[PDB]
Amino acid sequence: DYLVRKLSAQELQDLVKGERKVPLIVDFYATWCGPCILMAQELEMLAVEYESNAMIVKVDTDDEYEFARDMQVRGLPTLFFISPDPSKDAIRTEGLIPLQMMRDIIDNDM
Amino acid sequence: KCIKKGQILADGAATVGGELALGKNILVAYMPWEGYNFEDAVLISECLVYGDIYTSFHIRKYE
Amino acid sequence: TRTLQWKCVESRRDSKRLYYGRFILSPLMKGQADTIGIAMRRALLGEIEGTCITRAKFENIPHDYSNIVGIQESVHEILMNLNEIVLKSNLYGTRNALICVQGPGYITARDIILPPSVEIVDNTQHIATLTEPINLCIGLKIERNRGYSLKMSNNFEDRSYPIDAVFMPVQNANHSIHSYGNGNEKQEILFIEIWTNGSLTPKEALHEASRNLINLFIPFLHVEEETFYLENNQHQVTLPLFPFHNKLVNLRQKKKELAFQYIFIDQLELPPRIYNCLKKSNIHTLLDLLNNSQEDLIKMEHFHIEDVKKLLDILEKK
Amino acid sequence: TRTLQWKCVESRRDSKRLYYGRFILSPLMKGQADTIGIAMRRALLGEIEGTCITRAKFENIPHDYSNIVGIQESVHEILMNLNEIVLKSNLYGTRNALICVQGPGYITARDIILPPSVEIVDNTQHIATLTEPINLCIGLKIERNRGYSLKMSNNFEDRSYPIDAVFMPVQNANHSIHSYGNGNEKQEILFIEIWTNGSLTPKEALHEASRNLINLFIPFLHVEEETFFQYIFIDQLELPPRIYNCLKKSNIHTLLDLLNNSKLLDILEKK
Amino acid sequence: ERANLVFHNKVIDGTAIKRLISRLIDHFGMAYTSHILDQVKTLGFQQA
Repeated sequence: DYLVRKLSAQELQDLVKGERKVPLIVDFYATWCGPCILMAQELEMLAVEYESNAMIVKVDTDDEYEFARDMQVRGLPTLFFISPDPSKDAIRTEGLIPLQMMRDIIDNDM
Repeated sequence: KCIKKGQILADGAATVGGELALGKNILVAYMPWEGYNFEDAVLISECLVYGDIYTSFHIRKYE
Repeated sequence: TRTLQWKCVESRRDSKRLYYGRFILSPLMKGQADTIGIAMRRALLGEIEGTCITRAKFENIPHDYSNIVGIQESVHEILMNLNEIVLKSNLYGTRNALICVQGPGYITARDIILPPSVEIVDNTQHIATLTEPINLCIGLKIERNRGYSLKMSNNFEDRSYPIDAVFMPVQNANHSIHSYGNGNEKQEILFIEIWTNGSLTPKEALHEASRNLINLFIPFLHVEEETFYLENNQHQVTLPLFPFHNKLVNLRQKKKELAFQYIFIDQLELPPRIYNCLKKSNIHTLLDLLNNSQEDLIKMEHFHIEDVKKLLDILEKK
Repeated sequence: TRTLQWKCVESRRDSKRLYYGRFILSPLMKGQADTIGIAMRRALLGEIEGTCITRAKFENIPHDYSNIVGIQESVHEILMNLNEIVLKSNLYGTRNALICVQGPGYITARDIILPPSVEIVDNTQHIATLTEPINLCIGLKIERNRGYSLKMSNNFEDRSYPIDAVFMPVQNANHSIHSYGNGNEKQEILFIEIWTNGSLTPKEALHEASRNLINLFIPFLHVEEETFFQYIFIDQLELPPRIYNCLKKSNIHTLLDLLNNSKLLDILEKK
Repeated sequence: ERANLVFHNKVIDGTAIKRLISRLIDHFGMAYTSHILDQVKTLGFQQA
């Protein structure tokens, strides 16, 4: 079905270099990070709520540490909101953001 | 085991080893305790309850 | 290396179900040993969970006071034998166990089919004696709890005769306080000796009592009840900030503006002297500030008549 | 259904040196409320740090009498007034406070020159009354100890008069248990009642007592670093009479008594 | 309001306490003394 899918850095490049029809959500997580496990649970049901209208992808910063530094991921949990239209800019949220804010970030403002 | 005539085989209730046994041996302190042993009142611990130390069987006949 | 050290000065294994351990804690400043000793005394005696059989279920017997052919013990003798066995388990909940065997022979604790959660302590404990080749199967319930099982009727089930379980695993505890003879700060030496039924070693019981004690005094270090905002339904929020955020989004959608009980004087651009005096007077919220009077503000130490005038117009602009 | 939470139900401040506070803790399982109440009461009464004056030096006063000119109060009564001063502090060790004052007037707690970390809870407390225009300098000794602790050193004897100061910041404490039943749901409610002398609020004393209690049981969780034949007697075994008498004199009757003390062994080892 | 009691300093016994209750009843009334008895009862039980 639809859930948060584990992807690596090269699995995220073609995602952002290629076509994006629905908004792409990048979850920079680490297994040792406590709040990131909480951050996952919100994304578990956010994916259910938005189903195929949005895409959720998790990236492990322990393995993709060089890639996270390029993304300027200053800590965890960090979420990247990628607009389907390449013209618009991205949104980086740091900290355990609430579920409601993620709703308005992807439906509007992006 | 070999038994002489008149020796004990089984002991009934309130009898242990051929002796009358109507009670129990328990640790006891003779002190006043907040009035719960006022006059002839007795203060006991839960050990006597959950330990079945003073648990007795009673059979009632309805006819 | 630590200035305050503890050690197990003597550990003994008198029998399979009687472990003795003595522990020392030195040096303790005067009055600490008395406080630690009594709290450890009460925690060890009545704040340590144990697991044991709670009820047994036979098949073909009419009642727990009948006799089974081929068994040298009465059914009531079996229940007391079951009530005596010792089990260890770190998990809660009611679990099943089985003694489905056939004789003749001796039925011991080693013959009990136990779930992986629980473990048998003394496998040599006698349960029953079978004299003829009968097939005996007993259904067991294992539960971990505090204190002792309630000695009241609960046999409404399918003839599961209840067993008066005593969950307390610490048979006895004692502590002694000895003067360290320092002569400069009145240090003291604390000894703790623990007797356990083998379900946990005395060192484990010493740690478990300390951890259980901490969980009893740690609630006072939690935030006071009704401090954060809640929907007054869950009463237990992992993230205390979110329920208030859910209020603002609903508030913004309805455009009703935040209440005064949630507006703090920090946001009011007050002079630093005014802010410090209000905080000193335990006035933190705007609503609390409004409930006071001008006379109630003049009586404050570093508060003057001219200040209540400038304070009002600041509120007037808001 | 509920979680273990605490709340302050009553809070009164009917003095500058008398605070009252009542706290509730619930729900509690059977038997826990008594344990918490007993330990918390012990922590509140003695385990909470208190600050008060311990010694008083009468500088520039060689009178050494019970009374001095210009002061109505006697020297002994001045010490008594000092002993009533309520102080709050976070000091470590010992500090010095000074009371140098003018002539006629009232010496209050407001007139005490304080070390940086200490405060006067009630500056209106009366120390002494001045009548004649004479200056008076008093050398105080501020110390912060627990209620249960004892101190033996008293500055020997250098004209400094010791003050037998009680270090209780919590004037009184009491706990009560309310038990509620719902057929089979026996939950207990613990009430904590704290009286403080204003040096700390009863809510603060509740936290300090809880923290002091926790700091007592933390050491039990500490771990350390790692580095890489009564029924046989000496009579039966053939022994020389010289050795036999020596053992018998020392009450060594059996062989166990012999091994518990440490050509005797050569003959013994074969049997 | 401070109560003008008398600071019994030597000892109290069966006769001494009986007199004190009589004086308390004749001065404060039975409602006060009924409460005083409960406090005295608790104090006696606690110290015993």
